Amino acid sequence: KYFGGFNFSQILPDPSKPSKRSPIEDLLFNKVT
Amino acid sequence: TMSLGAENSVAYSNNSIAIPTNFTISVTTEILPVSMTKTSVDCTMYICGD
Repeated sequence: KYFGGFNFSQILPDPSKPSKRSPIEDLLFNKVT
Repeated sequence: TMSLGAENSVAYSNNSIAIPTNFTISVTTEILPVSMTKTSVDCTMYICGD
């Protein structure tokens, strides 16, 4: 995941979770009820 | 389980470019409504029939 130098780790789906979402999406599914 | 299509793995790299060689002119269609049936009802005959 060396995409030129930009870190897309917060928007790409994290594999270490059962929902296969991104860290930013995790905040969205927890904030909105 | 619903499938979202076949899986594709675009080979990304620092020195990999995909320039197309041929072209395919395609003609699609789109059906958009522009107007509906202009209706008009009579209050007297509908409510009070004869």
